[PDB]
This record gives sequence, C-alpha cells and structure tokens, in this order.
Amino acid sequence: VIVLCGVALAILVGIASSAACIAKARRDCLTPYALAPNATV
Amino acid sequence: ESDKTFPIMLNGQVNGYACVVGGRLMKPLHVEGKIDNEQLAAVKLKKASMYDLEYGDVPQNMKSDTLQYTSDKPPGFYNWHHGAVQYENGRFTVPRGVGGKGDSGRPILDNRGRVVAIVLGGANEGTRTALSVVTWNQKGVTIKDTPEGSEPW
Amino acid sequence: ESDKTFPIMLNGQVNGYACVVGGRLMKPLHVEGKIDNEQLAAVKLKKASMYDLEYGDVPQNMKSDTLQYTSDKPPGFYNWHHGAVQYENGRFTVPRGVGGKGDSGRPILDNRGRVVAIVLGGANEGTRTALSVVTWNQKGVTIKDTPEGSEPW
Amino acid sequence: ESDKTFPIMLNGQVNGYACVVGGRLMKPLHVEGKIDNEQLAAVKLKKASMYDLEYGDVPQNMKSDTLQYTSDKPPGFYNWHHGAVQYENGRFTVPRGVGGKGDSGRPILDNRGRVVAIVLGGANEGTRTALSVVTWNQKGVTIKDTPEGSEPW
Repeated sequence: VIVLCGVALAILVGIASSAACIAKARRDCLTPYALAPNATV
Repeated sequence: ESDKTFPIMLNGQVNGYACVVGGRLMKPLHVEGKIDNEQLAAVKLKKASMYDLEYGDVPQNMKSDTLQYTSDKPPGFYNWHHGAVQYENGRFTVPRGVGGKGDSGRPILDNRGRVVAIVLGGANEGTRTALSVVTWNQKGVTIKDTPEGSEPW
Repeated sequence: ESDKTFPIMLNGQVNGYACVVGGRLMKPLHVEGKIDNEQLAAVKLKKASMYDLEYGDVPQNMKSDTLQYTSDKPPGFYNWHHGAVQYENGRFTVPRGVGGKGDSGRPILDNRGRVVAIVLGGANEGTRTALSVVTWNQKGVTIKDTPEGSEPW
Repeated sequence: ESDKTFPIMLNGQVNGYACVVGGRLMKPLHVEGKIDNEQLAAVKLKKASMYDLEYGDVPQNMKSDTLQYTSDKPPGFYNWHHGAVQYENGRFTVPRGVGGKGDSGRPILDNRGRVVAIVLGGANEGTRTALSVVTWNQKGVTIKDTPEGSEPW
C-alpha cells in the first residue's frame, strides 16, 4: 500500500506540477502577445 | 483628452491609474487600489506579474472608447500627464525631476492622440530622468523597459 | 419632460427605465440591473410576470413626488421620450424604426402632465412601429397591450 | 471655510455631519449611517458613549487643513450652519423653530475661523432655543451640555 500510494502521489505530483509549470510558461509567454492585441503572434 | 484614462484609488485617495488599450484594461500590479468605474471593477484581471501589470478584457459597451496603440516611435517628444517626454535610443526620457509616486498607469501619447507607452516608475542615472515603462516592440510584441533604479511610482 | 423617471443600470447599459406612478415604483420585469435612483433600490418589489412588470411602494420621503396615471386614452399624439407617439385605432403607434431597444420602462405621458401608459417593447408591420405597453381601463383595470410578435426593448 | 465639513448619509438622507478638529475626526455617536467620504470612512471609529460621539485619526494629508478648534468662547455671536448662533449664559441658543433633525454634528465656529462646539439638539421653553452642545472649557476640557429635555437631532 505504501509503494502504491507512492506511485499515485508521484504521478499526481508529476502531472499536476508539470502542467502548472507549462500553464505558467504558456500564460507568461502569451502575455507579451496578450498585451499586444494590435500584433500577430 | 485624458478622459479615457481612469484613476486607481486606495483609502479613498488615488494612488495609481489604469488605462484601456485595444479593449483591454491594464493597471500596475504594484498599485494596490480599487478602480473608479464599477463596470471596470467588474472585470476579472489577469495577473501579468512578469510585467508588474494586470489586465482584463473590457466588454463591448466601451469597444470604441479604448485607446489605440501605435508601435512607431520616432525620436521626439511624446505626450504625458505632466507634459511630454523625449524618446531617444529606445529610452523614454523625462525632463529630469518632474513626476513621482502615485502616477503609475498613466499612458504616454503620440501627437496623433494614440497611446504608445504606460508609466511604471522612474529615476535618473546621471544625465536624464529615465522612466520605467511597458511598451510594444517594433515587431509589436510588448516589452518592459526599466533602466535600473527606475523604481515603481 | 420625464426627469421624474429613472434608468435601470447594468453592465454600463441604461438597459431600461423605471417610473414612480401612484406612489409605487414600476419597472419592467424582464430587465435587470441597478435602478439609477439608488433610493428606489431600497424598495422591495412585488411581481406581475404575466404583465412582465414589478412594483413596490416608493418610500414616503418622496412618495408625494410620484406621477399619476390616466383613464383617458383618446386617439391622438402623446408626449414621449422620443418626442411623441400617435395613439390610433386604440393602439400606441410609432414611426417605423425610431426609438427602440433600451426604452423598456419608458413612460408615455398625458399633455396635462399625467402618464397614460408604460412601454415594454415594440413591433413593426412596416407602416408603423407597434408598441407593446401596459395601460389602464376606464375603471382603473391595468391591462397590457402587446401587438403580435412584439420584441422587448 | 467650513465648506469641507463632511455630511453623514443614511438612506440617501443627510442624517448628520462630521468634522475633523486638530486632525482628530469627530462625529456624533447617536447619528446612524456612514460618513460620505471614504478617506474618513477608513477611520476605525471609537465610541465615546458618555459624550455621544466617536473619534478616530484621519490620514495625515489633511493636517494642513483640519479645522482649528478654540476653547476660549466669550459670550457673543458665533458662526453656524443656519448663519449664526447666540451664545449667552453659558449655553448656545438659536431663534425658535430654526433647524432640526439631521443638523447633528454641525460645528460652531468663531468668525475668525476657529471651531468651538458641535450641536446635538435643542429645547424651546422660556428663552431663545438652546442647543444641546459639547463645549470646551478654558481648561481645554471637552464638556457636553444638554438643555432640559433636548431631543437628539
């Protein structure tokens, strides 16, 4: 049970944390374009 | 002229400002304070913290009232809340000493009455008072220019 | 004049209007928002959803300033917020495509300084714009009139 | 002048007034509602139940214009909301029937421009209409006075 919960925890942390990282990077990479409605990305 | 801009207020007094460009409101993040227009207050700001700014799309009932941005910046005087600033070599340069805290979010304007920059702060290095500002690159992508020590106003 | 009547406000749209008649606030039910005269917002409304209207007793401090309705509805012109409307064939009629959406709760008044009815929204066959409105019977029976397919304003 | 003295509002009515003396904000305690100014509304008011008042500390920006009080008050005419008050026999008085409810918190001031007292109510029998009032003895001590049966305005 310990190792199974370890797997579940590690997978959830990996997915949710990497997704949060990617979302943050995407958000702030688009931000200079989001502030530029008069420009084409 | 500036009627399109709006103040940001804290403790019942203005402590910053905000502006609408291309239908997107922006206010400095460092300026803790509420917005005068209740319909602007209803918008959900997106925290563009990488530019010390937060923004949100304002509804179409003010579609025509947004400021229009322009990326062209020939070297010369650009209009400002206290007058105008000399743009040079990419720097927005204030005639040294004017301005100060409580003025972030003020647009900077072309003589054509179109917005070109937003005030973030400012200081002097040894020859001119530089303003930290957010602006759009020649390619239109927005960028933050902030000569060191141009602390947020 | 109509300044004794006030706009309901939402999103920044004067999305309708409301009238103080017989000491009761009246506003369209299908229209939601802040009634601009904030004192009117203290009133708790009662609804008549078949008539698409709601009402509540206006506070006494200004209830004597209320407008008063009429039993009179002879055919002819009546002063309106867009100049006048022609009451004809027992119906409120307006030129094809004038005024319109945004006038929900706008009053129509007796030249003697009385209110003959309250508009809800219009329709138009082509010859004239037909108005859907709440009116009054000669014995005081409030009755909604609504040409077929009348849109909300 | 006393122009900047601040109205108190409740249900749209001017239910009272407030003043800032030597930088210390003061308003009646019995007066319900809120101060119409947000800079003052931010003050954490402290109850002075024996004095029927509540006082706080204002943002120091108004230190240059807070109303100057003076305790010394020889008998004579003093400036007031309804033009002037007559001070005699140790009590503040006015002509019969002038003013009333909602005048609570109106200050009294020396025609040289120094505040001296605040109105709380009044009474009618036997003489000029006296005002229930808080006063400042030459010791510099705040003292509340209440003509017999004075209603709280």
